[PDB]
Amino acid sequence: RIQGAKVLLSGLQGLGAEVAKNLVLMGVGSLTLHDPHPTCWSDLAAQFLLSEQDLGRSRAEASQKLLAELNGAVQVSVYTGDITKDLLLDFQVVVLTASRLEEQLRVGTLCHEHGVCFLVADTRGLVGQLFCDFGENFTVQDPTEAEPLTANIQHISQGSPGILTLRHHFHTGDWVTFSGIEGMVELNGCDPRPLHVREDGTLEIGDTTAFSCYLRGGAVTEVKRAKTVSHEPLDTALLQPRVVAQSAQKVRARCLHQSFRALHKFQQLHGRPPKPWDPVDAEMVVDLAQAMGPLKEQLDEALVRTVALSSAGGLSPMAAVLGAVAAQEVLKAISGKFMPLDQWLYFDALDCLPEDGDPFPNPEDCAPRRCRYDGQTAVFGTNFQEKLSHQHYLLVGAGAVGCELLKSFALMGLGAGDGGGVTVADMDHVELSNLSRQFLFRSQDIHRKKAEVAAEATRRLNADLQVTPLNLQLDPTTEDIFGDDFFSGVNGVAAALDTFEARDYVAARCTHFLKPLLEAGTMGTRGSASVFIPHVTENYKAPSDPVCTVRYIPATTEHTVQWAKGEFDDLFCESAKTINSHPQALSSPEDLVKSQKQPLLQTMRGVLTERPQTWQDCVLWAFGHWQLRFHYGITQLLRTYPPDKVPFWSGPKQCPQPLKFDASQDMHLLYVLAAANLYAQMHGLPGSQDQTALRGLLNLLPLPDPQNLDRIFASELELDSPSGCKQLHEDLKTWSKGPPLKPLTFNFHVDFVVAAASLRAQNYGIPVASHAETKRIVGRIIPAVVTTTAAVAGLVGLELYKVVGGPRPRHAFRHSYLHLAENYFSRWVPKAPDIQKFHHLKWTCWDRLEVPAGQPERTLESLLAHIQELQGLRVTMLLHGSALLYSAGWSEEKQTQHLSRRVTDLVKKVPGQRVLVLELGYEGEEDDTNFPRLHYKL
Amino acid sequence: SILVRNDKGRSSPYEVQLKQTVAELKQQVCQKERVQADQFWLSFEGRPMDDEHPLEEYGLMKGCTVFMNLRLRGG
Amino acid sequence: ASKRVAKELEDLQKELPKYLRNLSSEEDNVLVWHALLLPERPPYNLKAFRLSISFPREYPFQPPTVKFTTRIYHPNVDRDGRVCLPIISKKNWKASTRTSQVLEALNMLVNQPEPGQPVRLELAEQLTQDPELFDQMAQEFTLQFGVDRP
Ligand SMILES: Nc1ncnc2c1ncn2[C@@H]1O[C@H](COP(=O)(O)O)[C@@H](O)[C@H]1O
Repeated sequence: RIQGAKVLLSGLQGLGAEVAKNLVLMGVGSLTLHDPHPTCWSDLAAQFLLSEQDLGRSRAEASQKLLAELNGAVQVSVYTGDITKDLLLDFQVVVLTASRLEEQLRVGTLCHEHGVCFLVADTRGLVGQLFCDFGENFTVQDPTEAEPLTANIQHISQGSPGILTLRHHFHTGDWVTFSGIEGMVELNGCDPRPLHVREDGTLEIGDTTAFSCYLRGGAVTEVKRAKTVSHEPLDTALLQPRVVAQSAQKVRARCLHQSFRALHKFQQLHGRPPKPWDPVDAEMVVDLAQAMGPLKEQLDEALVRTVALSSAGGLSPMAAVLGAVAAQEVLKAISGKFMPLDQWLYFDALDCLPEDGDPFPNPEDCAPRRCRYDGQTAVFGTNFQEKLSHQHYLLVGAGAVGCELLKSFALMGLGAGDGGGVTVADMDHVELSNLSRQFLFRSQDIHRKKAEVAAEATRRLNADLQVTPLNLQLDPTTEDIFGDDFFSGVNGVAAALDTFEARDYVAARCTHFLKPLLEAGTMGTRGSASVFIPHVTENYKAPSDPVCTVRYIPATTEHTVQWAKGEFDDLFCESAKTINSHPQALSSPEDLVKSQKQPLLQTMRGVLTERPQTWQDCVLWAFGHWQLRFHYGITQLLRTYPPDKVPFWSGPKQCPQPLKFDASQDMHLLYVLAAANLYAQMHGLPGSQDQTALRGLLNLLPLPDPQNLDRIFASELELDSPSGCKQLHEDLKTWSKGPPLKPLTFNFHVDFVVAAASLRAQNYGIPVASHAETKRIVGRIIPAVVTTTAAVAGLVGLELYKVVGGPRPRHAFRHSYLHLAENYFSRWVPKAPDIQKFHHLKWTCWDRLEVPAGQPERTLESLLAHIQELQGLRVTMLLHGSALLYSAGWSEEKQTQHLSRRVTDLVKKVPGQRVLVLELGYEGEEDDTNFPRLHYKL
Repeated sequence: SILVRNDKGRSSPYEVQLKQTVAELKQQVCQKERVQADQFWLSFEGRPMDDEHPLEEYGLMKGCTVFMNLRLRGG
Repeated sequence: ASKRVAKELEDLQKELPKYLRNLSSEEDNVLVWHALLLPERPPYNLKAFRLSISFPREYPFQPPTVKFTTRIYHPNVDRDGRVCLPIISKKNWKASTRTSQVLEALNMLVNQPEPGQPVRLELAEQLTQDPELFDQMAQEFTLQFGVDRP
C-alpha cells in the first residue's frame, strides 16, 4: 500500500536525512529530495549522508546516491527547482525541514487547500518542533497497534437480542464479525453487528431470531472501525497550538512554541540565525517572544533565553528522534494506520546542558571552526568535543539500535581522539532479514559478522574514531575478554540487546564495574531508553509451558504451536540424530531397552516397515502419521476420558473430535505435502510440489480404515518391554544400512507447523493462528520498526551527552518511554536507589565491601572477623556465586576446616581475575535480603 | 474507579481506593489483562508509579486514567 | 539467588522429612540437589528413588525442576523422569513457596496418584481400568530397577 504514495522532502539537514533514511528503509516506493543549499560544515555533525568531500555541492544531489544504496526498490530522486503548486500536486505527503516560516506557511496553505498531507520538522539545538496537517477529513482505519482480539464461542442463543457464551474483552457499541460458524453458515463473513456487554460476562449481538441452532466451534473477531481526524492549517495552528503533552508539560511545550515563533521573527528581522550563545541575540529573541502575547499563565523568559542560546546547533540524536517521529507520521499518512499527532509535538532536551551553577559555553567558545562538529560545538562547546573524543565505549549488540547508535557515535565524534574509541560486540551474522530494517548492511554483507560490517561502515561514516569489532557475545562464558582489564579503559556501556537475560547480565556487569549503562529496547512502535548511573539512579530490573498439559489438552494457541514445534523437532531433527549417533540400539535390543528411545524410532519407521523407494511410496507415510496423530491418538484419549467422564470436559475444557481425512480440503493436503517433503529431504529422496499428482495418489491409494494401526503401532504399555523392542529391531534391521538421515533444522518448514497448528486449533476449538502469528511464535522473531529504533537510539545518545558531561545530579538524567502508535512520549526523572536498611546497616544496589587478600593471603576466619568488625554483624553464610565457602549451620569440624583454608583454596582461580565477588549472609537476616557483595581484592 | 489502558489499546475500568497501594492495582491489572507483573509498569500523567507507594502520593483523581507500559524485549 | 537455596538446603538437612534421605548438593553448586525419595504406597515402597532438584538462575521467580534419575513406572512422571507437580508449575509458582512444600507435594503425588493429570496416558488408563495390573507392572518395574532402601 505504501508503494502507491509519493513523498516530497524539502530540507536535507540531518533531520531530513533521518526522515529520508527511515522512509527509504521502510520501503516507501518513491521519494523526492529538495535542498539546493550548498553543504556547509554545520551539517556534517548530523548528516550521515554527506561528507567533507561534497562541500559546496547540493545536499540533496550528493545524498541521493547514499539514499538509493539503502534500498534499491525505492525511487530516490532530486528536484532542483522551486516548490511550486505543480510540483506539490504530484505528491501525497510533503515534509519540510530546514525551511523558513514564510515558506512553511506558503506550502502549508496550498497543502491544506489541495488535500496534500503536510509535515514540518525542525530541530534547533536541543529543542524539536513537529507539526502535522493531514487535512480537514482524514480517515484512520486502524487506530490500534495490536491485531483485533479474536475469540471463540461456546454457545449461541437465538430470538430476542442473543446471548453469546464464550470459552478477551468487549465494549458496548463495538462491531464484531463471525468466522468458522457451523449451523449459521450465513454468518461467515457477514456485515459487522453491534455488541452489548452484560454484568455476568455474556454479550448481546442484537436480533438473531431467524438464525439456526448452534452446532460447535465458531470464532468472533471485532472489526477496527475507522475514525475522522480534522487538522487546522499552519496559518492558524501557530495561534492555537494543539500540542500533545501531559497536563504538566503543556505550559513548557507552549513556551517552546512561542520560542520557535520568536526565533522565526528573529530570522525575518535580522536575516541570520542567532550567533551561538550570544547574549545580545538571545535577549532580542526574548524581546520578540514577549511581544507576541498570550496564546489563544506567564511566559518563561529564562526558557526562551536558553533555547535562543542553544538553538545555533544541529545534533545527531535530536535529528534521529524527531525524524523518527516525523517518518512514522509520514507512514501514518501514507497507509492510514494509527492515529496521527493532533497538531504539534515539542521535544525538550535542554537537560543535556550544563547545570545552573556550572559555567555555560562562551559565545566565542561555540564559534564555527571549519570542522565536522561545528553543528555540535555550537551548543556544547569545543572542550566538550575534546572530552567526547577521549571516550572509550562498549557497545553491546550490533543490531538495528546498535547500528543507529554507531551512526550517532560517528557523527558525535565519540572516540575520535587518542585514548578514545568504541568496541562493538556481537556474535550473530548478517541474515537477509536484517536488511531493510537497518541502513548499515548491503548485499555484499550477507552472512558476515554484524560487528565487523558495522565497524567498517562506522569507519566510513567517520574515519577518526577507532571502532574495534569483537565477534564474541557478552555472557559468563566470555569473561576472559570482557574482564577487568577491558573495562579499565571503558567509560560506559550502550546496550541494544535482543533479550531480557543479556540485559540483566550486562546490567550486573555495569553495576560491578561502576560503568554508566544506557539501555535501549523496542517492540513494535513502543521503545524505551534508560540510563543507569552508579550511585545516582537505580539498577536495571529484568522480568523473569510444561508438556503436562500440552501433550493431551492444549488450552491456548501457544500450546498448540509448541506442540507442533516439538513434533517437528522430534520427527525431523532429534530422532534422526538418535538413529545416527549409536548403531548399538539397531543391533542389540538389550541395549535398546536401556537406551529408552523406542517411541520416536517407531514413529519414524512409520506405517511402513520397508524403506521408502519413491515419492509416490513415501507420500503414504505422511498421511499415515496424520491418521496416527490426529485420529488414533484422539480416539484413545476419548475412550480413556469419555465425554461423561467423572463431567471432565466441562468449563474451559471441551470434548474434542477426531479428524477425518479428505484430500480435497486445503489443510489436510498442505499437511501431507509438507510432511512428505520434509521426510524426503531428510531421507535423500527427491521432493516434489505437484499438488495435483499428490492428490491423485492420495485418492487412488487410501487406507481402508484407521483402526488397523494396532497391528503396526505398539502401545506405550508394550514398547517399554522386550516383546516390543524385539519386533521393533526386526522391522528396523533394514534401516541401519545406507546413508544417515539428514536432520532438518527449522523447504516446507513453516507449512508443516502452520497446517498442524490449524488442525489442532480446529480440533480443540482454540483460535487458529495466522501465518504471520505462527511464524512469530515459532521463530521468535521480534516485531520491530526502524522509526522506534532511531528514536530510541537518539534518546540514548541524548543521555550519553549527559554521561560524558561529567558529574550530574539525578534530576539531570531522564528515562524515556515512547509509543508512536498513540502519540505517547514520556521523559521522567529516574528515582534514587532504594535504601535497604537492616539494623544499623544501610546500603543501595551499588554498594560493596572491598577487602584485600594481603601479601600473605588471609585465612577465611581472618576475613570473617574483619567483615564482622567492619559491619557489626557476624557472617553466617559466604558463597562464591554458587559454591558455599562457609555457613554457620555447619558442624564444627567442617566449619574449622573451611575457616583454616584460604579463599583462593576454596574457589577456582579464574585466570586474570583480580576481584572476587562473594555473596554474604548475616545473622537474623530476613528472607531474600540481598546484602552487599564482597569485592575481595587480590 | 479508574481506567487502565492496556497494551492492546483498550481502556478497562477498575475499582480501587485512594489508600489502596499500587501493588493491588497492578495485580488486578495482571489478573484482568492476563499479563505477568514483572513485564509491565504503570504511569499516571506521564509519571511512573512505584508498587510500594500508595495511590494518594500519585494523585489519582476520580475517574482518572493510568497507562500500562511493557518492558521491551529489544531490537 | 544461591544464598536462598543454601538456606533452604540448610533448613532441610538440619531436619529432613521422614520420606527423604541423603540430601546433598555437588558442594560447588548448591543450585542442584540430589536426594533419595522413600515412597510409602504399597507398590512403590519396596525401593528408593534417586531424585534431582534443579534451581534456575532465576530461582526465586522461576520454579525449580524435579526429575527422577531412577526410572519410575508412574502416571504423573514422564519417561525421562520429569515430574508434573502442580506447585512447581509456571502458572501458580509463587516466590513465597519453598522447596519443603515442593517435596511435600511430590511425596503426596508419589503416594497418591491423581490420574486426572496425565503425563503417561496409557499408564493412567491402566490404573483406572485394571488397577491390579497397574500395581503388578509398577511393582515389577520398581523392583527391576530401584535403589536399595537406606
Ligand atoms: N549477550 C549478548 N552479547 C552480545 N550481543 C548480543 C547478546 N545478546 C544479543 N546480542 C545481539 O544483539 C542484537 C540485538 O538484536 P536486534 O536489536 O533485534 O538487531 C542481535 O544482533 C544479537 O545477536
